[PDB]
Amino acid sequence: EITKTMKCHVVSKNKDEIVKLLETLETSLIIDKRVRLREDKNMYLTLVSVVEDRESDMFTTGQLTAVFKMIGKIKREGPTMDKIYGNGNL
Amino acid sequence: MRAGIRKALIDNIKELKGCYEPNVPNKDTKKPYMVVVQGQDNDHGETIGFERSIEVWIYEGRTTFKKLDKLTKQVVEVLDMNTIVDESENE
Repeated sequence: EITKTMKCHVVSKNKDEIVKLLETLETSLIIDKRVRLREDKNMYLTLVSVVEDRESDMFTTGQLTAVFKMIGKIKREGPTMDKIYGNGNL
Repeated sequence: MRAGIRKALIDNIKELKGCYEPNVPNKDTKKPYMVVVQGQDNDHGETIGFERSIEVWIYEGRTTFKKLDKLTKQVVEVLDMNTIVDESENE
């Protein structure tokens, strides 16, 4: 399991635009509860919690805090029993 | 904001003889007179935005400090939290 607490910024001259952009970004991240890591669609970043702190600085800190997790699989395989054979005696 | 503060001080105070800019008043200016000096503009967070600092330097004829204290109380009464309109900026 790989977990990342990724924070986001939104810069703009119009602060109301910052609020609107953060609102739509949050709603998108919530209603679509995961994100396509790559265009091959094999992986996904399931959301855990998205939180905004409007008091936080626009440039240094960043308004929105999101936590994503992903579960890999250890990449190991082995030989397979395609064919089986045996004889009978007494 | 100089015009608004100057106009408010002149209108609402009658002991005052004049409210000038920093290096204007000559030595023969009639005291008491005030001087409006603007300071920094600092980003004091999201809720306040940029906060300008303004000073109003009262002057008096070196008779006694009680006159200046009375004038200071008058200035505080005039400018403290009362909305002032700057006609030049119309803001």
